[PDB]
Amino acid sequence: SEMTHLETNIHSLQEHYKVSKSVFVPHLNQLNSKASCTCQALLLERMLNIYEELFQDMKSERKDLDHLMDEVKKLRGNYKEEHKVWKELQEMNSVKVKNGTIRGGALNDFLMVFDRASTEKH
Amino acid sequence: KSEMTHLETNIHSLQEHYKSKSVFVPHLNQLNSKASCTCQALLLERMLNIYEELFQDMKSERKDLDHLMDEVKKLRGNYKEEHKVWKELQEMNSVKVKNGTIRGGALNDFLMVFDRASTEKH
Repeated sequence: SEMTHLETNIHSLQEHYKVSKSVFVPHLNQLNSKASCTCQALLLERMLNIYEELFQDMKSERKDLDHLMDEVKKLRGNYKEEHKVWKELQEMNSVKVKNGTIRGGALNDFLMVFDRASTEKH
Repeated sequence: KSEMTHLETNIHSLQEHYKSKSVFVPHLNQLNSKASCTCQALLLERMLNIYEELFQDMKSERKDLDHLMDEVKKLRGNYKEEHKVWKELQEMNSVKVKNGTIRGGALNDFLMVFDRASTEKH
């Protein structure tokens, strides 16, 4: 009922900013495959990523550092999906908001994004 | 079995070479409070944040844009925890790997991080 109002705003907006491109639907298309991924695990995955870079930075500047980086690499083998989510977040966060194609793609995809985001929270 | 022992030895001998502070334990201290947070919701929260910025950037360059930003703000009301996780990820991911205090803090915090990251996947 609110949805009709939103449909009207998107249409009239696309008329003034002249089928379509898509920017967020490709992210929505990979969302169910992420049903398992938790935020706790994504925070832990960031920390392991930082330890790999740290252990590497220390190395260039040792049986210790070597065994630690090896166990971190082994363990991050278990956090491949968490890592992908993070690269997806970074990818979305990178996007040029002031670009026509992204504007267009974004307007096309708004109601899909808004609908899925509403469902998420009941 | 004697594997965590191995890791303890590597960190100790490494801290001997690099002569506590804490950088990641404060993030571990807020991990259980994130038990609810899913990756699906964190991806959707990124999208809603970018729609708000987009609608704003379009404004400076309208009943339409205003009603849309209002519905996005209303819905992001439901995603405050998701937003905080994202800011936490960004903040952690920024931290200066080539700094002594962070090096020291990071070595102090490694086994706690590694233990919690191991039990996440068992």
